[PDB]
Amino acid sequence: GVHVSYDNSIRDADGTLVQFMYGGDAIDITKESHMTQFEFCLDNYYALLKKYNPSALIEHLDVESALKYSKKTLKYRKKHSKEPHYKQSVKYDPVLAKYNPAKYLGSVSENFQDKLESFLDKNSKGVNEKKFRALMQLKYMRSLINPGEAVGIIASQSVGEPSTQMTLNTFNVTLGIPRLREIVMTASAAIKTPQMTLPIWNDVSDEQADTFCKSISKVLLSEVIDKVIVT
Amino acid sequence: MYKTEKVDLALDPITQHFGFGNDEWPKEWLEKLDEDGLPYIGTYVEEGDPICAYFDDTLNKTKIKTYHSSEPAYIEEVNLIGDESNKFQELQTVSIKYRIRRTPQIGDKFSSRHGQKGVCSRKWPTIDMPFSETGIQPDIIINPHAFPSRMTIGMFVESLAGKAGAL
Amino acid sequence: DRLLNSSDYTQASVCRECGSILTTQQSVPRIGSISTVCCRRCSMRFEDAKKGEKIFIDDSQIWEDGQGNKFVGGNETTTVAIPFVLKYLDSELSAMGIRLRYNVEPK
Amino acid sequence: TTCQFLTKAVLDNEREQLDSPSARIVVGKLNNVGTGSFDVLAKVPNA
Amino acid sequence: PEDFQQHEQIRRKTLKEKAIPKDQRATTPYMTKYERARILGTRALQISMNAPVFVDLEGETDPLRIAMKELAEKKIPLVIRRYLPDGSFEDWSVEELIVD
Amino acid sequence: MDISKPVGSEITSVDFGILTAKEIRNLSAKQITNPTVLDNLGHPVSGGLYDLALGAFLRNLCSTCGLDEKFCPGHQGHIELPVPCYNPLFFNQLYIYLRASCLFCHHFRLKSVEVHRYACKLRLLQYGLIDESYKLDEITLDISSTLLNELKSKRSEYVDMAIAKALSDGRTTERGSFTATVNDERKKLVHEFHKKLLSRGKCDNCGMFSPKFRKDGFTKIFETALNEKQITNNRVKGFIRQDMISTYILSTEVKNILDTVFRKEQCVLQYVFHSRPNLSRKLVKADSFFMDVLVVPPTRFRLPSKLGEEVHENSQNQLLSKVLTTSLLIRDLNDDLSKLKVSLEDRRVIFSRLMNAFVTIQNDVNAFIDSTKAQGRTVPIPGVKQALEKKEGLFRKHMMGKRVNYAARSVISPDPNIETNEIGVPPVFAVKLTYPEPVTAYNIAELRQAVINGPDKWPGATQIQNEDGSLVSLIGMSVEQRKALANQLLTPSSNVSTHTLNKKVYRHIKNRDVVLMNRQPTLHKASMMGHKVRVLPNEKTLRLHYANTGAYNADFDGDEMNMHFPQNENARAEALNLANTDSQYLTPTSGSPVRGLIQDHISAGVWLTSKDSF
Amino acid sequence: SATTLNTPVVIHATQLPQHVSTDEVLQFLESFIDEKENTNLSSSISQLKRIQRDFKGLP
Amino acid sequence: NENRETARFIKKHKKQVTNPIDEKNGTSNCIVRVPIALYVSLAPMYLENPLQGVMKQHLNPLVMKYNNKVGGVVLGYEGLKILDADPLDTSEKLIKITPDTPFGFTWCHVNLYVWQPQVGDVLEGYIFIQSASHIGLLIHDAFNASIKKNNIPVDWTFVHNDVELGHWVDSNGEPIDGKLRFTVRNVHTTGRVVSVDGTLISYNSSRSQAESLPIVSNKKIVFDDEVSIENKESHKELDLPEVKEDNGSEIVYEENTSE
Ligand SMILES: [Mg+2]
Ligand SMILES: [Zn+2]
Ligand SMILES: [Zn+2]
Ligand SMILES: [Zn+2]
Repeated sequence: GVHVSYDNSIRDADGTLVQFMYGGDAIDITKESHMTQFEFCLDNYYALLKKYNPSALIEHLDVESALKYSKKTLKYRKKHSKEPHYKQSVKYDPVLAKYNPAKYLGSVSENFQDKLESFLDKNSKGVNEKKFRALMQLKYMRSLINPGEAVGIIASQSVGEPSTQMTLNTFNVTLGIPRLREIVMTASAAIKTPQMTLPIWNDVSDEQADTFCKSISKVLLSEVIDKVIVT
Repeated sequence: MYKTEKVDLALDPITQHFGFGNDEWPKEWLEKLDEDGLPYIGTYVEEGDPICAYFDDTLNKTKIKTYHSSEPAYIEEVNLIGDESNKFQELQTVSIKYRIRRTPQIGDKFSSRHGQKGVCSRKWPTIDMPFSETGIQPDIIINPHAFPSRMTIGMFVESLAGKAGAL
Repeated sequence: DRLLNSSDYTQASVCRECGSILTTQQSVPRIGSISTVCCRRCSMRFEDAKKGEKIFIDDSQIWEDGQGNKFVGGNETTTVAIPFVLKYLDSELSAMGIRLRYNVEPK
Repeated sequence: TTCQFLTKAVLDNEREQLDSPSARIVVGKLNNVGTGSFDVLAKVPNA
Repeated sequence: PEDFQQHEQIRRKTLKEKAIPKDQRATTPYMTKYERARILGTRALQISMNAPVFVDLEGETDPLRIAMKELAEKKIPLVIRRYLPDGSFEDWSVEELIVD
Repeated sequence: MDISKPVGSEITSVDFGILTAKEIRNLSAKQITNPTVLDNLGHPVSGGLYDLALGAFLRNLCSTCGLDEKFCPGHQGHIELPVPCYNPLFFNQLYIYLRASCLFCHHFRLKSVEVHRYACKLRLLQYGLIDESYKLDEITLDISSTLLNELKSKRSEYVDMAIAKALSDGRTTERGSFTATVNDERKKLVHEFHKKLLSRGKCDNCGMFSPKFRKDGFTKIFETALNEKQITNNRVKGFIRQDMISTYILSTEVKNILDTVFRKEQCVLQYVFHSRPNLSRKLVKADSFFMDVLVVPPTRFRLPSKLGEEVHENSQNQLLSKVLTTSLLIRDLNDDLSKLKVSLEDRRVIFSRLMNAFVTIQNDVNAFIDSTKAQGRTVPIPGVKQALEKKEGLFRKHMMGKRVNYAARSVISPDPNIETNEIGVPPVFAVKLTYPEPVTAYNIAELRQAVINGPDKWPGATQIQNEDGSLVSLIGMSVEQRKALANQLLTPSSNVSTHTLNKKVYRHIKNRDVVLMNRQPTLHKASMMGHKVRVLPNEKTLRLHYANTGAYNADFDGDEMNMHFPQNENARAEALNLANTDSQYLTPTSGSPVRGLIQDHISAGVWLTSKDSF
Repeated sequence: SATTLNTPVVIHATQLPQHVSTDEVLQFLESFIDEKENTNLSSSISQLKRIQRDFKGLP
Repeated sequence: NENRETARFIKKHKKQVTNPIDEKNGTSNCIVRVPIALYVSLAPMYLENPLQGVMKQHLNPLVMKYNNKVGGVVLGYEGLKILDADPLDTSEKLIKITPDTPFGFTWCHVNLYVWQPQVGDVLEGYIFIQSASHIGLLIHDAFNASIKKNNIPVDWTFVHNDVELGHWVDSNGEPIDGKLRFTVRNVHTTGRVVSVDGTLISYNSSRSQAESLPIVSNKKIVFDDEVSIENKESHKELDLPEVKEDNGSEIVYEENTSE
C-alpha cells in the first residue's frame, strides 16, 4: 500500500503517513545518476537545456521564494559548522520542508545544494556559473519521484532481490540473510552476536586501551588456574 | 524413442473381449486396427486415434482404448500375453510398443565429453554456415565465450587430437 | 487484467438494501411478464404482509419463485463486477454464520 | 491465519474500507497505486 | 422523496467540501507517468467505441497511436481528479498539464 | 471483461457481521432435513442436500429461479438444529464472557464504576481521541452508591463533551475516526478489560461467589463446585436477596446465562463489539455466539467431483449429512422426553441422555466448521476453516494469485536480429492468442482481411462478437461464410437498445501488440516487462534479445518464460509506457543499468573500434 | 434488453408529485410532440397524439 | 418495538399523493408532474453531444411505458439537466468515466409527466370490445382497461349476436353507450402493456360476523374462471413425448373417438 502521494509524502494504503518525503529529498533513484555528474551536465549544457524545456514551465513555477530561503538556511548552517548537532540552530528548517520541489525552483536537498555550490567554487570555467546553477536546479525538479509510485513494493524488492546473492556461508558477527532476518523478519531483542562499538579518545594510548579491554573482559577462575591437585 | 503400454482387462467372469462386436460399429476404425481388434504393426497414430478395440457385455457396446500424447508415433511391437491360467486360456493382456521419431529440435541439449552442454539455438543452413579452406563447414558451432569461464582445455586438446586422428 | 479481467471476472447481481450476492435470484414470471432480479432476504412473504386506511401493493412489487410463493419487495438490486472467488468465499463464510455486507453506490 | 483474523474482524464489527492493495484484489476493485491514484473524467460541451 | 433530497444535498455538499479550487491547487504542473498511461489508454478505449476524434488520423488503425496523436496536439478532452490522503481532490485538465 | 458491458454500481466497503437465525430462516430457499442426497432412479430427494430448490442439478431446472445449471447462481438453504450449538470460531470469546460474569446479579463480577470506565474509554476510542481516553483516568473524586453514581455522571459528562467538541471541528466524523494507533489503543483496552474481568473471583456488585467454569479442546464447558468457604459466603449473603424482591453445563444454560448478562451489561459490550460508533443501533445479543440453524451453501459450491469415469461424493455434503442424522435423532429423543412423567427420582439418566444429544450435535457442527475441533474418527474430512486454509489458503492460492486466460509458456531462445524491446512469438501462439478489437470506420479494412483469413491464417481472427452480445465462431466456417460476415461488420444496428455498440473481432495477435514477458522467480519488477510482439515464421520457441538477459536473470540453458497478452487498451498503454522494457534501463535498487550487450558484441566492439580496423 | 446503456442505474423522485391541470397537460403534450417530431420513439409519439386528441376532441 | 418495525413497511407502500375527483366531472386527475434524479450511462459516441445521449439512450425508451419508481406511465420528460461531477460559469461540464470501459456515468435531473392511476380512482374509457366474460375499454384512447364478468353488476345481462361479437345491456334494459365510467379495482404493470382491472359495483356489511363468512357460490365464480384461464394458457406450447408400443404402434391421445 505504501506509495508517493500527490502532496509528495510517503503514505500507506489507509492514508497514514510513513514518510514526509521520499529519502528526505523526493528523488526517483532511476533519475539520481548524472544529478552529481556536473562536468558531464556542463559539457552537455545546451543538449540538456533543450531536454528539460523550461519555456513551457517558467509560467507554472516560482524562481525566487525557495532560492532566497536556501541562502538563509546556508547562513545559519555555516554559523554553527564546528558546533555539535544538539547545539545547532533550529531557527530555519530545510527549504524542502517549506517549499514544494515541483513548484519552487531552488527547493533542493541540502546535500545537493552543498555538492552543487562546491563544484562552482572548485571549477572556474558560453555558460555562466549562474545559468548552470539554474539548469541543475531544473534537473533536480525533473528528477522527482512521481506521485503514485509504489515505493513500498520497490523497497522490499530492492532489499529482497540482491539478498539472493548472499546465500553463501562465511569465508564472529552474524552476516547475510540470518542477520537480515534478525532485523526485518523477527526484530529480535535477543540477537545472536550483540555488540557495542566504543570510540576511544586521542589522549588514551594503544597500551592503555588494551589494558582497558582486559578491565572489562569477563575473567573466569579457569583462565588463571594452571593445575589442580586433589589428594 | 520407444514407449511401451500394457492394455490389461482386469479392472473372475470375463466381460471385455479383444476384437469387434457385431451389429454395432462406429465409422472408420478398421484403418488403425486389424480384425482381432489389435493395431497393424507399422501404423501412424495421433492423439485420439484408436490403439486397440474390445467389446464388454455389461454395456453391450463396442468400445476402444484411445492413444493420447502430444507426440505422434508408429506401432513397433504388439505382443499378446495369456498367462496366469492352467487350462482356461483367453487373452486379456496385450503389450503395445510405440516408436516415436525424434529429429534434433531447437531446444535439444548437446554436449562434448568435457561438460560443455548447450541448447540448440538454430539449425543454420550450410550456405549461410562458415566454410573452411578444405571446403568443410562445421557440424556443430561452439561459442568461444564458453571456454574462459568453464576452463575446459581437455576439449581444446581433443579438437587437435581428433583432427590428427581423422587425417 | 491478469488477477480479475482475464481470470474470474463476473458481473453479479447484488441487493443494495442488505448488501449481498447470495440472496439475489431471478424471479419466475407469468406467460407475458418479464423476469426481474429479486432479493430473498429483503422480500417479505405475501401472506405475512398484513395491515390510516388500507394500503395496496403497486403490482410491480410482487414477484414469484419456482415453488409458486408470492413475495413483496426486495427489488432494490443492481449489478457489480466482482471476482467469482468472492461469491465462493461469501458462501463459505455464510456456512460459518458470518455475514458480509457490501455497501454499493449509487443508493 | 485467515479464520483467526476474520473472527477478530467480525467481533470488532469492522468495516473494510477496501483501501489496501490486498482488499481491492479480494473485491475486484482497481488498485489505488500508480494509475489507480486518480480518476479520469470526460469534458462534455452540451449543458 | 423527502429522505432522498437530504441524501443528495449531503452527497453534493461533501463533494464541494473535497473539491480544491483552481487557484488553491498545489500539486505538480507536470503530468505523471501514470496519468499519461491512463489518459492514452482511456482515450484509446473511447476512440474504439466510435467517439468523435479531434485529429486527422492519416491512415492510423491503432486507437492508442490516435490517442497519442491527440495528446501531442492537446486535443484529448479528459480531466485528472488528483486525490489527496484525506479524500480531497484537484481537477487538472490534460491540456494544462505539462508533457515531456 | 467486456468494454461493451460497463458497470454503474460499485462496492465501496465490506461490513463484517454475524448471521442471525431469524435472518437465515427468511432467506432460505428450502429447509434441509434428509441425510440422503438421492432418491431411487437417480432424482434428488426432497429435503436433501441436492434438492432442486438449492439450484439446478442433474439436467433439472432450479425450483427457485427456474434457470438451468449455467445461468442458475445457486440458492442458500438451511438446517434447523434441534438444540443450540456453540459456534466454533467464537467459542473462546463466549467462554471469556461466561467466566467473567456473576451467576446471581447477572452482571460482570468487576465493579460497575470500573466497567463504566472501560465503556467510557472505549466510546472515546470509537472516535480518534486517545488523549481524552487517558484524561478520563484523571477524573477522580467500600465507597457509597450515591458517590460512585456521581463519578459515573462526571465521566459520562466528559465523554459527551469531548466527543461533541471534537465533532464540532474536523477531528472526528459522525462515523468516527479510525487509525492503526487508534486500533492499537483499542486492542490494548479490550485486552486489559477481559484481563480485569477474568481476574475477579468474588463479585464486586453482590458479594456472592460464582462456580468456576473449565473447558476442554472441543467446544464443551463444565462447572466446578464451590468450596465450603464460598458456600458459607452464599448463605450469609442470602438474606439481602429477599429485601430487594465438576458437572457438564448444557449449551442452553450457557446461552441463558449470557442472555441476561448481555442485556444487563449492554452499555459496555456496545463499545467492546463496535470498532467505530454503532449507527445501525443494533442490539449486541448473546445468540450471535450460538447457532440455532446452519446455512446450507448452494448445490453450485457442493457439486460432486468427477475424475474421468468415477463420480466422487462431495466432502461438504458428507459432513452436512452427519449433522442431519443427529438432528433427526434428537427430535426423537425430545419426542420420547415429551411422552414421559409421574415416575422420576432417578433423573441422572434423563440428563445423561441430554448430555449425549448435546455433545453429539455439537461435534457434528464442529466437524463441519473446523475439523481440528472435532473428535478422532477411526485423515478426517476437512471443515470450512480447512477449505480456506488448505495449503497456502484460498486467499493466497485463488485471490492474491490466479491462473489466467490469454497467456502462453515456452522455452526461450536467443535472437540478435529482433529489437531489444521485442519478443519473437512463434506462429503457434499467434494463431491462438486473440485481442477483442472493436470494428470502426478507421479499421474496417484491417479487420475484414483478418475475418476472411480466419483462425488458422495469420493475421486472422478466431471469432466475431455482434452488438447484440452474441458470438460467431469462425473456426468451422469456410472462406465463403467468412467473406459474407466481413461485408456485414460495419452494418448499422437496427436495435435501439444496442445502437451505442459496435461489433468486435477477436483478431490474432499482430506485430503492433504488447505482451508481458515473465521469467520466474519474479524477484523484482524488471523480471516482468512489456515487449513488442514480433511474429517470426517457422518458429517453435520464444525468441528473446541478449539485452533482456540481465533483468530477467534468464540464461538460455533451457529456461522457460511466461507470455501474457492483456485484453484492453488501458492494460496495453501500461505495458507500453510503464512496465515496457525501455523504461526499465536502470534498476531502482542502485539506479544502475540492467540493460546492455553481453558477449560476441563486446568482443566485436573491441575489434571494430580498434585503430587497425579500416 | 435491460442493460446499463439501455436502462438507468437508479431513478429517485426528488420531490412529491405535483398534479397538473388539463390545459397544462395539453400544453406539455404539444411542446413534447413538436420537439420529438422535429426510431421506436415514433410509435410512442403516435400513442401520445391519441392522448392529446382525447384531452380536447373525440376519437 | 412490536409495531415500530412494521411501521417502516407501511410508509414504503403508502400512496405519496392521492388522485382527487374535481370540476364536478366525477373523474379523478391521474396525470401528475414529478421531478426525478437519474444515474445514467453515456456512450462515447455522444461525448460531444451528451444531452442527446441521455435522451436517445435512457429517456426515450422510458416514455409510453410504466416506470415502477414514479408509480405510473411516463408520458414524457421536460428540462433535462446534467449534474457536473466538478462543483463550481460555462456550458462545459464533466462526467466520471469507468476505469474498465470508455463509458461514463452521470447524475441527471429531469421532470417527468406520469399517468399515476391508484385504486379507488374513478376513470372513463371508450368501449373497445365486449365479450360474454369481459368488457374491453381504452382510457384516453391509449391505455388498456378491462371489466371482468364478476366486476359487472348482477342486474346487467349480456346478449350474443348470431348475425356476426356481442353487446351488454344495463339494469334499465338498454345497450351500453360508447364511453363508460368505472372505478379502479387493480392496475397490472408486470405485463407488456399496462392493463387496468375495473369495477362497476361498490366494510359495514357485517350482520353478526356475516361479512367475515364468505359466500362460496360467489367466491367460486371468481376462482374457477381464474383457474380455467391459467390452465388453458399453461397447455399452450406443451411438448409431450411420442410413445411407441412394443408392436410398432404409436399411442395417439384424442378424447373425441369419432371425427
Ligand atoms: Mg550463464
Ligand atoms: Zn436484500
Ligand atoms: Zn436457481
Ligand atoms: Zn453479582
